[PDB]
Amino acid sequence: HAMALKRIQKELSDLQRDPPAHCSAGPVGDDLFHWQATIMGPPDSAYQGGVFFLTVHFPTDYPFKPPKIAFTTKIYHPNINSNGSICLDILRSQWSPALTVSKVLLSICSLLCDPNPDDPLVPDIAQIYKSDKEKYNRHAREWTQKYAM
Amino acid sequence: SLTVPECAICLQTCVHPVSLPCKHVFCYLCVKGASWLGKRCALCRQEIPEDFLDKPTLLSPEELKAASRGNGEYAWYYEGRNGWWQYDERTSRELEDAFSKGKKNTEMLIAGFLYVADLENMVQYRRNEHGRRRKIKRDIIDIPKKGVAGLRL
Ligand SMILES: Nc1ncnc2c1ncn2[C@@H]1O[C@H](COP(=O)(O)O)[C@@H](O)[C@H]1O[C@H]1O[C@H](COP(=O)(O)O)[C@@H](O)[C@H]1O
Ligand SMILES: [Zn+2]
Ligand SMILES: [Zn+2]
Repeated sequence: HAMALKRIQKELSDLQRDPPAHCSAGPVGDDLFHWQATIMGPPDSAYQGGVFFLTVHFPTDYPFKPPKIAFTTKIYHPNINSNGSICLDILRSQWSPALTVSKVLLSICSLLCDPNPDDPLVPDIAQIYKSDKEKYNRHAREWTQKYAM
Repeated sequence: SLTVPECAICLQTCVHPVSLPCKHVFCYLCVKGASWLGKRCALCRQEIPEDFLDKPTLLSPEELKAASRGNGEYAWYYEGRNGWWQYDERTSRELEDAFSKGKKNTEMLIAGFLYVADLENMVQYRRNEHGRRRKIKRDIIDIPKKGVAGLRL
């Protein structure tokens, strides 16, 4: 699967050279198809000061399909559930080979700052986001302290 | 754009950029490599014509003619049926680098597979299967040739 491998190697080199703000990523040992990533909760987000660990797995026909990216750290968020699944259009049908893991990571950081309650992976949380934002922020900060600090 | 477009498959500047009917542009060899997997346009999923690899629409045909006379003094070639094909300019730079440093060999990604260029014996072959073999040489630009990287001239 040499097309994928070389594409992934190129992304890695570019990422580690100019890493996206708030983010770190790298392969698991010598295996370029499995990466780990880390997001430090953006300043001014309700997740600030939180350390979030993610997994990235590349498909054998990358970049024609998106990487599979999941949270391993518990987080209170309408677009991210208890399995760590991330509800984001560019990880589904809006994937494009013009995108990179670096860009996906920044989009995930952007989702932490501004959740999308109209794509409600966790309905109960999405409803609170829409009806009581102060309560939402309180809960998101509480979970950041509990599970991500 | 004054600059050569970037290829969304390999993320590099396009080499021998070809234009699909949907008007997306990719390296010719990235399109060829993706054809082994039966892919449509990587960007919009629209069909790639059945005969596209044999009759591609080049983004700049004039620039192919220039490539086949462009690197001044020397070029790299691989064996075809009854003639030589010139290597694409990006692989040629890798070969030249390795050769100039005295490397015994180097690896190259070519249309979806890894090839070894064996610079001691001047042969290239698919790394997975050593039977797919083509002689290579480093000669002047002004020789007769079949084309560049599978593109006819
Ligand atoms: N260095 C290379 N540059 C571009 N394509 C290559 C190269 N090496 C292999 N391929 C392509 O990879 C495929 C398998 O080659 P194999 O079995 O050796 O690994 C072939 O399509 C190779 O393309 C060539 O052969 C084609 C026919 O030309 P005739 O033999 O009729 O002169 C022509 O497109 C030409 O460019
Ligand atoms: Zn390309
Ligand atoms: Zn297209």
